Amino acid sequence: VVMTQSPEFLAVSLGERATLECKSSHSLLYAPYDKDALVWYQQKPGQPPKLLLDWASSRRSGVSDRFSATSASGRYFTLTISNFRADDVATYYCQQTRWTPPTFGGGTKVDLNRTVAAPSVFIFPPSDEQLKSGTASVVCLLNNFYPREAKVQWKVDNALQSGNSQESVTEQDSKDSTYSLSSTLTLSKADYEKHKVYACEVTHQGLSSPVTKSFNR
Amino acid sequence: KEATTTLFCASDAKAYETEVHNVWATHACVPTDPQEVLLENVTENFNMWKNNMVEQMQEDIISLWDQSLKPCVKLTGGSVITQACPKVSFEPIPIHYCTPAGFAILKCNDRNFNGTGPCKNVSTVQCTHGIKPVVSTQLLLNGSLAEAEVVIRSENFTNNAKTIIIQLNETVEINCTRPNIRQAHCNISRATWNSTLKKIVAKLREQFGNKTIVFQPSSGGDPEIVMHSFNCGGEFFYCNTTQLFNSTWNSEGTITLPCRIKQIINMWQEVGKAMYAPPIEGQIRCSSNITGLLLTRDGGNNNKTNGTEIFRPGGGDMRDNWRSELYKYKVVKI
Amino acid sequence: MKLMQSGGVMVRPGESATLSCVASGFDFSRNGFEWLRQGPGKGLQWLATVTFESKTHVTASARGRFTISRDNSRRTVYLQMTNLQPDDTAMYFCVKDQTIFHKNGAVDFFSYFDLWGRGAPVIVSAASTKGPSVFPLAPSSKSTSGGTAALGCLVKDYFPEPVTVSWNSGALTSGVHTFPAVLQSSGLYSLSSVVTVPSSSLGTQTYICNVNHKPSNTKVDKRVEPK
Ligand SMILES: *[C@@H]1O[C@H](CO)[C@@H](O)[C@H](O)[C@H]1NC(C)=O
Ligand SMILES: *[C@@H]1O[C@H](CO)[C@@H](O)[C@H](O)[C@H]1NC(C)=O
Ligand SMILES: *[C@@H]1O[C@H](CO)[C@@H](O)[C@H](O)[C@H]1NC(C)=O
Ligand SMILES: *[C@@H]1O[C@H](CO)[C@@H](O)[C@H](O)[C@H]1NC(C)=O
Ligand SMILES: *[C@@H]1O[C@H](CO)[C@@H](O)[C@H](O)[C@H]1NC(C)=O
Ligand SMILES: *[C@@H]1O[C@H](CO)[C@@H](O)[C@H](O)[C@H]1NC(C)=O
Ligand SMILES: *[C@@H]1O[C@H](CO)[C@@H](O)[C@H](O)[C@H]1NC(C)=O
Ligand SMILES: *[C@@H]1O[C@H](CO)[C@@H](O)[C@H](O)[C@H]1NC(C)=O
Repeated sequence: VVMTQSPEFLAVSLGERATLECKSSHSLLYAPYDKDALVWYQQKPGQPPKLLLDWASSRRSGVSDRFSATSASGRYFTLTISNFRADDVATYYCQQTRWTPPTFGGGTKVDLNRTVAAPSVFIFPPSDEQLKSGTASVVCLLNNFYPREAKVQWKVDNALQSGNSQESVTEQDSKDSTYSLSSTLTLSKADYEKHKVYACEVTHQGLSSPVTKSFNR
Repeated sequence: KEATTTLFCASDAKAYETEVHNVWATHACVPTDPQEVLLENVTENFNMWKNNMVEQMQEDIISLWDQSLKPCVKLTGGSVITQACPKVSFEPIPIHYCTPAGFAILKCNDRNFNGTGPCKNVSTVQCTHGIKPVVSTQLLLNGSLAEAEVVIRSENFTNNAKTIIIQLNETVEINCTRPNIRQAHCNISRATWNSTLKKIVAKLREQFGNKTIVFQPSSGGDPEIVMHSFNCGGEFFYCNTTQLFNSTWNSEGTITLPCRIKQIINMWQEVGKAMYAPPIEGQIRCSSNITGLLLTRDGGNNNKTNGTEIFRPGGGDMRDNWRSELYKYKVVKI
Repeated sequence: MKLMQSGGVMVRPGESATLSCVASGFDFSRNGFEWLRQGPGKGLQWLATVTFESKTHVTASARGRFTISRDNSRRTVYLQMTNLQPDDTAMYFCVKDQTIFHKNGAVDFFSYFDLWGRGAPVIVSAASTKGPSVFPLAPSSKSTSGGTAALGCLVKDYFPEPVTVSWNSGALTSGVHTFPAVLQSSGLYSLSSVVTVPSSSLGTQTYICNVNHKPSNTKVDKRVEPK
């Protein structure tokens, strides 16, 4: 039994309404209760998920009335968050519990909409002490941008690199609602020494065209 | 026309017989007779689940018990009563239900008729067959066998909350004895029981899909529905039926069931609890025909592709006991 | 109503581990419990159920490798994992499902979870416990934009998680972002912590990163200066 959610990421403004979609491959109608056996969870980072609603449309006790949900045909489900606020930023999972095994929606990440913000971009050469170690890490920082879609491309002596990079992303900042991102290119000293120009090229909807920070060494 | 009226009962009660069904029937019931008329080319819809005859029998047996089996103490709706609670002679007798002037009982003679929907082989009768008002859970005792094939009946099979009433077509004898104190036991054929289960599994597969069928014991409620409970000689027997209902169906010897005679019981007549006196002394024994069963089916999440149905002994509402005998009849106004 | 979990666990590939969960504040006798698995950058997956009758189901991808069980006298639920593999590295949740009892004796079962344990990390790896190496991310011309400078620490090659990073012994928090760790090709973890500061403060403010890796009982202080 396949559960599909959409979208994967959802930005909502500070008083508006979130509309999350969940699609079941099969009917989750449980005939004897005349209820759809579908459930909605909230999960914040670091916490176990919290059960918001059961049998598709029924709030759990304690759950804010700003939360509600909908079912059609026993297959299509909508979760709604009115008056979206800071403490609603989370991953929401739907779960079918009509058939065995129970299966999970895959999640929708809801964050706060906000004016677009271009990243500040910074590049850091490997430290020499690290080079003593035989390894070189070059770090690219995209500091405080919005939304959380950006592309980092590493280029060395302008030849595009692949597979020699890793990245990570902060959660949305609780005060100004931006993100930060770090991309790291890691090489053997041999490999570092084979090349001259190291450049990090960044694409983001806040920039008019890609921005390049680079160094020679 | 379909109709609700006040049916009266008929029986072979004896005025010089102190047994409590006899005494009760002597005042409540006319002496038993029989006339049966076949109604040609008539087809009539039945619904055993909405049959006021069941409610009437219920009222009568409640009254019979209330006069006959006095608990020493009764607690209902938070109110307590205490009273004399003498031992009695107790052996159910057949009771017939009959229509007064202006009304007729229609009877469905279709083979393996499930109790609802259209019947094409219909007769009228003055009275029902003789029904022993046996009070029990899980197992139906001393009833009538189906003539042709094993039958299962439910008000709605898709609703697992509705009890499934099984009518066997060959009886299974169960012998229950408390020897020469609250401990007793029942014996039954391992092989006979397995054959019976096999025929039930077949009829259930016809109903739900040849899904794997499993039997498991009662689990969760009152001792009355967790155990097989019944009355023998005035004593309330509670028999552990785990061995009967532990089975998986995919592709020899005696069974001995441990029982306890209980003094403190949950009542079937009404919500409350009742205490009767301790067992009489001496051997207490009943040999009964299991002629039917009451089952419930587990529900909730199951595999879509290969569903397996889990069944447990059920019962509790004695109305289902009466319908298990009353399913072929309805009352109509002429 | 509480489920108190027991973990977490660290373990070499192929070894076995056990997780427990202890229930209080309701009736253990009449409830079933289950174990759920969450992958890093994941992702929720059901693993095993034990019903109130001690009937057990396990997912087929883990059948004959994981085992669920139950001790009613101590109100405890268990997950035995066998032949653990680096894939199996995740957060494990104890959860209470739904068991519905009817008047006539029928029982409905529903596998959704009003009650969650705290979660217990199980990490499977051939890496030995190792404290991090700390390298400076020095600022420069190409690390400063206008009035803001960026500096940091690269915390590389440690195992297992977690590391804690502070700045100036905790005195500096504004503008620090310590990024989530990434699992490296080595089976070791790596992350960076950066902070933006006024560019004018570079010569005149001391900036020191404090790294604590409790699993190796390791503390490191790395002072970051331009160059
Ligand atoms: C049988 O039960 C199902 C489940 O409650 C219900 O949806 C259906 O309407 C019922 N059928 C009839 C004829 O009442
Ligand atoms: C009960 O079984 C006996 C044989 O042991 C039989 O004579 C009697 O007719 C049966 N009663 C029923 C099936 O109601
Ligand atoms: C009883 O019914 C079963 C079908 O459920 C059938 O196979 C069997 O022959 C019947 N036995 C008698 C004695 O009627
Ligand atoms: C009994 O059988 C008839 C024959 O088709 C069917 O229409 C009816 O639904 C059945 N009764 C029940 C309660 O399922
Ligand atoms: C049951 O009782 C009858 C006599 O009433 C006896 O012939 C039979 O062997 C008994 N069977 C068992 C299993 O006790
Ligand atoms: C019935 O007997 C079985 C087997 O010993 C046992 O597991 C069960 O607890 C018994 N039932 C009750 C209600 O004690
Ligand atoms: C359930 O049945 C199996 C075999 O059918 C048996 O080994 C087990 O003891 C039974 N459980 C009981 C009698 O409680
Ligand atoms: C069933 O009938 C037999 C004989 O007809 C009787 O001895 C036995 O006590 C009856 N069982 C019940 C529970 O009334």
